[PDB]
Amino acid sequence: TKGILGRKIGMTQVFGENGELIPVTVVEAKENVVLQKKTVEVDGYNAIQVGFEDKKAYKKDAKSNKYANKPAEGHAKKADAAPKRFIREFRNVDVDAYEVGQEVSVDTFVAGDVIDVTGVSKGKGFQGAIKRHGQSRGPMSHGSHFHRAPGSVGMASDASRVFKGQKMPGRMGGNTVTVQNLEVVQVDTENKVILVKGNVPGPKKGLVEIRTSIKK
Amino acid sequence: AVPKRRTSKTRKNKRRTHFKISVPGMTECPNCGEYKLSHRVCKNCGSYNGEEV
Amino acid sequence: YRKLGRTSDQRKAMLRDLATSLIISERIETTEARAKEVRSVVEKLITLGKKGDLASRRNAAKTLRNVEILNEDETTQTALQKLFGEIAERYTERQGGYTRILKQGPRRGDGAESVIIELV
Amino acid sequence: MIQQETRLKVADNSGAREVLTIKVLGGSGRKTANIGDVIVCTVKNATPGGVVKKGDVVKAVIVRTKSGVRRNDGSYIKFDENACVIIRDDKGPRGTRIFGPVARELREGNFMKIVSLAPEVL
Amino acid sequence: TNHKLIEAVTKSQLRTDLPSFRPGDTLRVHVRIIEGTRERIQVFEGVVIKRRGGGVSETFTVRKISSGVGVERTFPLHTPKIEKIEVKRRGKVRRAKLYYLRSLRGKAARIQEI
RNA sequence: UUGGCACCUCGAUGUCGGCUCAUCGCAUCCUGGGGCUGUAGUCGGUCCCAAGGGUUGGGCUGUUCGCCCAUUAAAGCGGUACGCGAGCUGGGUUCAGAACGUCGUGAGACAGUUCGGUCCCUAUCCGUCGUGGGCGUAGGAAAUUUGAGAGGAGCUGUCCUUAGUACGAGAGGACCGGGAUGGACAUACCUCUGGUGUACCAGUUGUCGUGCCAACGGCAUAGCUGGGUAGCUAUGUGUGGACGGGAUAAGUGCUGAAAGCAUCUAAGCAUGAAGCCCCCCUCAAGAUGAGAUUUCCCAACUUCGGUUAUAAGAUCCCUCAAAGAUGAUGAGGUUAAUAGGUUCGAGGUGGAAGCAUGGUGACAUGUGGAGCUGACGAAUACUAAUCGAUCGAAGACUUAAU
Ligand SMILES: [Mg+2]
Ligand SMILES: [Mg+2]
Ligand SMILES: [Mg+2]
Ligand SMILES: [Mg+2]
Ligand SMILES: [Mg+2]
Ligand SMILES: [Mg+2]
Ligand SMILES: [Mg+2]
Ligand SMILES: [Mg+2]
Ligand SMILES: [Mg+2]
Ligand SMILES: [Mg+2]
Ligand SMILES: [Mg+2]
Ligand SMILES: [Mg+2]
Ligand SMILES: [Mg+2]
Ligand SMILES: [Zn+2]
Repeated sequence: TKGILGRKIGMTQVFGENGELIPVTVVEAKENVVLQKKTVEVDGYNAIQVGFEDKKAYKKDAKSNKYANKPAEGHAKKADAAPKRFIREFRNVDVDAYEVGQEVSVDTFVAGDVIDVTGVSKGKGFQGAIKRHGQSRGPMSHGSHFHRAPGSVGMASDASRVFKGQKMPGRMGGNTVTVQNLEVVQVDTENKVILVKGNVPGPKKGLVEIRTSIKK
Repeated sequence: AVPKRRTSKTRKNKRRTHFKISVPGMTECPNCGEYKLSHRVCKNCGSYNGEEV
Repeated sequence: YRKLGRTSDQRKAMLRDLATSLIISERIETTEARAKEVRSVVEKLITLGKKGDLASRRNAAKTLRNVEILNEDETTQTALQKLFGEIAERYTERQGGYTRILKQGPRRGDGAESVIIELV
Repeated sequence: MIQQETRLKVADNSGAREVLTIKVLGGSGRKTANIGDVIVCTVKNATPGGVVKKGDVVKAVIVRTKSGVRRNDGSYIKFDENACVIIRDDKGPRGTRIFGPVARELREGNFMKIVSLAPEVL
Repeated sequence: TNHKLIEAVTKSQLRTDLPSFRPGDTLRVHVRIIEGTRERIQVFEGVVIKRRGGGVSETFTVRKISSGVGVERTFPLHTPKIEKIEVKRRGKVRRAKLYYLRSLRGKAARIQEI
């Protein structure tokens, strides 16, 4: 079981051995370091905490997340590492295989590895029931005054209320999503890029977490 | 459509908890010492960033 | 880009009027949103002036309004001529940043953020 | 993308000229058919003296579509028209001649006789 | 350019053996076709009606009339499936996309050689 | 269901069907597990367990029904004010017009028919879907988290092989097991195929301007037309319901007496479903039971009660977008690439203007893949993120241990 953190760059295509067009997503997974190792003894569970992407060192009057705060700088320093923008825990990996301050390389994954990619999906803002919940529209003509409305939200005196889980307009997207059983097409060590077959959630520049597929 | 019951003074006033205006984001102008809006030209002396506007 | 609460034709027309006015006066008081849009339009006009070629003059003529500026000498110069003369000459050695916006604060009528946009 | 009520030209000498799609076979709620899919159809226009008559309910295989098909290599083939061939239960054509080009996807479907008869397989 | 990482990873995919062509040109595309076990080259000859995209994602569309039926083949430019491309003729056209040809036939559909 | 009764409602509880959105029961339509069979096999019949998921499109009719066409694994039956009109429709029915048949002397009338015929409402409360602020969580903070709980998902076809084997006179033709590939559905995403693309490029009509020519601008749906970037998108591209574990149902037993036999049950011990609890995905410590880990901050005053601004930190304000109704979130704020500009590209368009040349001319060709170009890549402090201000600890008691 392996895990790495990367940023989504975009999509492209690669030609397979038989000349099949393979839709791919380019992920850059440079600057991964094991910040901390969590153990059952101390934390009650085993995990490695990986910090990805170096951030600038602490300064006195930092006004942004670009510069590490004193708490963050200390945590990273314990691992003898530079402060990191993104930090995530991998429970799947074996703690013994890793040492604190160790670099996690893209070469950990190899071509043909089946992986699960986790990321936050693209935000869509306030969205109606048709787009958010894939509901059918009402008639567009024939006297209709019902087009993009959600429909009846209940029954009558029996229940005299709307049940929890009724599908209504609200904020859509910006949700954690895991796409399972994706494949590593290629690993570029020089550019620190992993090529994942298919597409993964979130905008370009978004954080992606790549893990060995849970289902095998 | 219409209110079934009148709103009590208590309920109305609870609703008005967040109905308020904040103090303007103002700082003392360095040149004249009168308060000015931050990132705005000082109206009193007509100076911004140590230069007359 | 900003819609500025106008339709496409109205938006384009107002931006031409604003750009020409800024070129003539060299400083104008307007709303922040309009100023933020106009800075792009004017600077692209300055770019054309700095190139100075006939094609650039014709490209600038598409945007600039036909107005007459009365000089102290009493000579009359069109906005296009001022752009391709004095304004272009001033900013020859400067690369971008031909305008600045200074916030003035809200106005009484609608609370709109008044700003001054000026060349330099 | 052929659906219910789609009219297709018939690319054969079976005696049917135009058919209308009664059904797309291959599952409940199945909406569309493309090249290689079998459809149930009624004959709307028939050439006189042909074997197949107007108003006959028959089965046909789709040979060309405007939608076209995408191949695994990322290549596409699209046709100017939507065409079908009236077929027997064995998948053999009712008519003796196939008219116009057919997609190679018919070979996958095991419509070998049609593929053989077709002037060009692309 | 495009994102530099995308260009770096897909640079190997690009083919440098391909000839230069424009929409309106007549191309003889030699396509590697597998029928059962057997593999052979089948030539599709037609006018290029469209070229779009960039890098490894670039595609082109060739149009031919077969037995009175228009057929369009869209190909990825850098697909290994194309053995070779030959430019038979260079055509005079006034636009990048020749969609108007789809509704034309015979003399109306003719394109003048450069 | 048709009724009976007349108990809430006549200072109004809108009524058929459809549409939208569902939700529940199981007397189960399909799929899963069984028993018996007048069960050879393949198919069936009947009964038991089982509600996890699934349960199509048309013709006719206002229809509900129902019949029919074509499918499907199946086209389940019921409740929810015959669910749902402050969500929609308004064809039927149930106003005023008119007509037919019929009845009436007549005015008129008819669960007979025919044609036509106004569906209002800015959401207060609960409820529901989203999204913030306060305080708490015995110091003040930054990150990473455990998961009590809760939600989601849960469906199936066909084909190949085992095997023309079992079975069977033949016809026909298994199980069990192993593969492959679909339908429907869900979800993420725009590389591809397409859609849109009102500050992209080009062609073109009428008319009015920039004095005229040339070149341009206004108006005509964006005047119209052909393309089209980013973004947003489906019909496009990936992925999923896998493999399993534990306990069970109807069942099937092993051992076994009461009851010397027998007996699956009483003691004891196994096996056994798409179902149950997990496994998978998502939320989640206001889980007031407020959890854990790592790191940061740690002083003076004092009436000795405690206070104080400051620390770490975080905001105001400002430049913004991957975020967004607003908040919020995230990228930045000069010790700076946050945006604009500028410069260089990608993609798009398709050959600018000017000049020259050929033609009587409309035009053509060359200069020259030209010129132009929103959102995309990179670089560059030229412009703007100024100067500032505000908030924010000093850690209660008891007991035990050390
Ligand atoms: Mg609909
Ligand atoms: Mg409407
Ligand atoms: Mg009584
Ligand atoms: Mg009342
Ligand atoms: Mg039962
Ligand atoms: Mg009802
Ligand atoms: Mg109602
Ligand atoms: Mg009516
Ligand atoms: Mg009556
Ligand atoms: Mg794109
Ligand atoms: Mg005009
Ligand atoms: Mg003219
Ligand atoms: Mg007018
Ligand atoms: Zn001042």
